Amino acid sequence: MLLDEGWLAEARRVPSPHYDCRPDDENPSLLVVHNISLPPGEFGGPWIDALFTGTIDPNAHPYFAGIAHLRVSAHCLIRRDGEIVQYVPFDKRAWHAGVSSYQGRERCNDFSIGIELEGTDTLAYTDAQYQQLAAVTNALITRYPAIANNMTGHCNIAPERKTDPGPSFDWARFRALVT
Ligand SMILES: C[C@H](N)C(=O)N[C@H](CCC(=O)N[C@@H](CCC[C@@H](N)C(=O)O)C(=O)O)C(=O)O
Ligand SMILES: CC(=O)N[C@H]1[C@@H]2OC[C@@H](O2)[C@@H](O)[C@@H]1O[C@@H](C)C(=O)O
Ligand SMILES: [Zn+2]
Repeated sequence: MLLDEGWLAEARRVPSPHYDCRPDDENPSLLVVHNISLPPGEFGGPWIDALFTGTIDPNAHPYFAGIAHLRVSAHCLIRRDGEIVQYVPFDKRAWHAGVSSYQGRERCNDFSIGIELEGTDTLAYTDAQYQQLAAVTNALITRYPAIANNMTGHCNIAPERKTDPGPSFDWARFRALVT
């Protein structure tokens, strides 16, 4: 698949107010794999889109009140059925990493692209998600060659704060699909 001005040519575009500029409009060089599910352990809601666009109803589930105060986003979500949703163009800074460090460099939001897999640390991701994650990643690598050398989990850049994408994320299968 192709990239069009920072947007996946093939994705549902859900443009989020939750983004700003990368410092000096630097090119991203790191892919951070995440997972997300809202409410925890459940799939298919509107809640992920709502969280990443700042419109979530704090009252729709006991879990939501707590994260309503957050200001977060990711570049893309890949749903259980493989559907790709993009909230932030890749050249812009999404708010997905939080306090983090990679190879000595902090504030990974600055130089990373965040892709969220709908799922949990302990449940297998779907065949569609691996296929689609790979297609997106291959596209990103074409545009930003350094990503080929720099793919990581949120848990690796924020250890003992974050666990996503967890043991369930099969790095071997994923890497085999990439470039
Ligand atoms: C969606 C993502 N996976 C997420 O929820 N994780 C959050 C990611 C949170 C995150 O990036 N905050 C940013 C800033 C948040 C908003 C701020 N720029 C603004 O203008 O309002 C940071 O620390 O620079 C986590 O790890 O704490
Ligand atoms: C424990 C945690 O920090 N919060 C979960 C929760 O679910 C939605 C929102 O709040 C998201 O920030 C999140 O994280 C994970 C798994 C992630 O960063 O991918
Ligand atoms: Zn994460």
